[PDB]
Amino acid sequence: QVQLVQSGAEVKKPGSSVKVSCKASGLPDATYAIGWVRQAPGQGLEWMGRIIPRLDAEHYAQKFQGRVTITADESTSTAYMELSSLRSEDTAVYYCARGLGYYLYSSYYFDIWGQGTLVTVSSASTKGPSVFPLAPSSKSTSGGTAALGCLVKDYFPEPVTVSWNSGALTSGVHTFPAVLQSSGLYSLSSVVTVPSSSLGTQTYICNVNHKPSNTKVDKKVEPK
Amino acid sequence: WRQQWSGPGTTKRFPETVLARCVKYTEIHPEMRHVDCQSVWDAFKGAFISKHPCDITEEDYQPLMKLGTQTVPCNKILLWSRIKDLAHQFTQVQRDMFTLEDTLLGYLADDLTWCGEFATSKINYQSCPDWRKDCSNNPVSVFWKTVSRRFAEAACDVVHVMLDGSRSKIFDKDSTFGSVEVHNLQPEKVQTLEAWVIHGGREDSRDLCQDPTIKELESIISKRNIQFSCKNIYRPDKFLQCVKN
Amino acid sequence: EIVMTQSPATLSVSPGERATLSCRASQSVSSNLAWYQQKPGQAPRLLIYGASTRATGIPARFSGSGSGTEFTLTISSLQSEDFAVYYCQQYNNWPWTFGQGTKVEIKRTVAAPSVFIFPPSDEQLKSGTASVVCLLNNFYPREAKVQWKVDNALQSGNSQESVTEQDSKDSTYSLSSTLTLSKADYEKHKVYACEVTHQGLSSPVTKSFNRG
Ligand SMILES: [Cl-]
Ligand SMILES: [Cl-]
Ligand SMILES: [K+]
Ligand SMILES: [K+]
Repeated sequence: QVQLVQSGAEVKKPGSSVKVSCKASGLPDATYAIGWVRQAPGQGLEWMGRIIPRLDAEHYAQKFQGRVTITADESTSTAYMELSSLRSEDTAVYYCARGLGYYLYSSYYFDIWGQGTLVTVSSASTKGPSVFPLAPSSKSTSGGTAALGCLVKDYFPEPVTVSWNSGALTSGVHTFPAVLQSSGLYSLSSVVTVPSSSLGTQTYICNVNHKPSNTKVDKKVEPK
Repeated sequence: WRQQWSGPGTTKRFPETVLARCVKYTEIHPEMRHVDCQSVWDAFKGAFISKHPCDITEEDYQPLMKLGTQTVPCNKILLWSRIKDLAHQFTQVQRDMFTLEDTLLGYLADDLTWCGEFATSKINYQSCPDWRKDCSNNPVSVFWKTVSRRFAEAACDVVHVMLDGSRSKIFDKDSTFGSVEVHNLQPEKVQTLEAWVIHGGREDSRDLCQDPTIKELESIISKRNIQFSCKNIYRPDKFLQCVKN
Repeated sequence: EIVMTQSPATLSVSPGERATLSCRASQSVSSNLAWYQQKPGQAPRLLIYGASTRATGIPARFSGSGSGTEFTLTISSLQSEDFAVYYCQQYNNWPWTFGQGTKVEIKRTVAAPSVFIFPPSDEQLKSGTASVVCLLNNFYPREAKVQWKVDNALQSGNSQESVTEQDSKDSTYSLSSTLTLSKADYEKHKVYACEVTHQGLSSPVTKSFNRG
C-alpha cells in the first residue's frame, strides 16, 4: 500500500549541496519513520540517518553528521535529505525507506524502499544523449525472429533509462550497462527481439529519459 | 502573583523532546528497546500534571521508575558533583562507564525544566519553582532525588566520583551528591568510593586530597563502613586523551 | 561501528540446490539481524528480520537462522529468479552497518549466442560518426569473443563491449560490441563484419554487410 517516490538523478559540483525528496503515500498512521541509505561501489550500503516527521526527531550516523540534515513536510508526507560539501566519494545511489520495528517510531529494518536517486559529484557539465535507431534488417534476423534496438550516445552523467512502447513492451528487451567512452561521455544500447513476420503491422518506439539534462526522446525504429 | 515562580518555565517543546530522546536512546541501547516511548511520556506527564508544583512526592514518579528500570554494570558507575560536562565526556570516551544521565530516565530529563498547574491539566511554560527561592519539592527536584536514589543504591564494588577542585569547597554536603547519592551508597554492595579531584588550568600545584571537605567526605564514607580512595587529576585534557589511548 | 563480513564473495549454484550464505558480525548483535535481496537495478528487498522471522509475502524457501556473531541465510529450492546480491544488516548497535554482499549466480547448460549486426543510422552519418553494432543474444557461459573485421582486416582499438547481468528467466547473458568510426574512415571501406567465438558454437559465426 505504502509507496516512496524519490526525486530524479542529477549532477552536482564538488563542494555544492544536494537535496533529495521522498514523497510517501498511503501511510497507515501519522507516526512513521523514514530511513536514508546510500549505495556506492566500494563502500557499499551505508546507513545515513532517520526522521520521525511528527516528533521532528532526527538521528544521524557519525560519519555523515555535520553534512547531512533530514527534514520533512508532514502535510505532503514528503521527507527531504540535504547533503553538503559533496566529494567524489559521495557519488552514489541515495535510497529512502520506511522504518520497521515493534513500534511505529522504530527504524531498524526496512521493507518498502524508494526508487533511488543517483547523485553524481562532478565538475564536468551535463550532456544530453543522442538517440539513434538500430533498425531491423536482413542481417538482424535469427530464424523467424527479428532484432531491433536503439543507441543512446554521448551523454553525461548516468543514468539513462529506456522503455519500449511506453512500457507496453518488456519481453525480449535487453538494456546493456553503459560504457565509458574516451571522451568521458557514456554510451548505451537497448535491444529487443520481436517476430519477423509482424514488422509491418507493429510499431516500436524506444523511450529515452535523461533526468540530469531533462532530456526525454522517443524514437520509432522503422525496418530496413 | 498566584503561581508566580522564580525559576524558568517548562522547556519549549518539552513533550516532543522527551519522546525524541526516548526513541533515540532505545535505538542506541538495545536492552531498553522493550520500553514503549509513548508509555514513558504518559508516566512522565502524569507525575507532575494536575498537581501543585510545590507538593510533589516520590510516588508521583513511581510509575515512571517502573517503565524506565535499567540494569547497568554496577561496578562501572561514575558519580559527579558540579562536573557534569567533563564526567559525560569521560563516559562518552570510555563507553563501559555510566553516569546518571547515561541511563534512560537521566538522558530524558537532562538539562530540562518542567512543571504543571494544579487546577488545569496544562504545562506551565511561564515559570517553575526554584529549589532554593520557591519550593524544594518541585517536579524537577523531586525527579532527580528519586532517580539519584535508585542509581546510588544500585552501585557496587568501586564507585567513582568526579569533583571540582576550583569551585570553592570541593565536596559540598548540601549538594545532591552530598545529601542523596552519598547516603544511598549501600555498604553491602559498595566497597570503595574513589574521588577524582579535577584542577583548573594548571593553577593549583598543591594536593587537593588534604582539603578539609574531602576529609569530611572521607569521614562520612568511613562511618558507612566503606573505603575512601582519592586521586588528583592535574591534567584533565591529557586524562581524557589518556583513557582514549 | 560493527563490521558485517559475509561469505563467500560469490556463489554459483544450479536451480534446485541449497544456497548457504554466511554473515559474521565483528561483535555480538544479539538477534538484531536483517537479510536483504537486491536484484539488478532495484532497491533491496527485506527477506528476514530478527534473525529468523520472514517478512510479508516472502516464500518459505528463504530461511534465516543464527545469533550473536554467526548468522545464515538458506535458500531451499533455488530458482533462476533468485539471481541477486544478498546483504545482511545489524541493528543492535548504532549506526546500522551492512555486509559487503554475497552475489548468487545461476548455473545452467551451455547455450550458443544468436548473432545480429546493425549498420550505422543515416541520422548518425549526417552527424559525422558511424557506429556499427554487433549483438550476441542469450548465451552461456559469459566468456565470449568478438572480433571486428573491415574488408577481412582485423580491427583493434576502436570498439567497446558491454555484457548484461544474468537473466532472471533464461540464466543467460547478452553482449553488445560497438565499432565506432568517423564517416571519413567509414566511407573508405566496404565490407563490415564481426566474428563471434563461443563454447556453444562448433565454429566462429560471422554476420556482415556492405554499404548499400
Ligand atoms: Cl536534545
Ligand atoms: Cl520470489
Ligand atoms: K511534600
Ligand atoms: K550536584
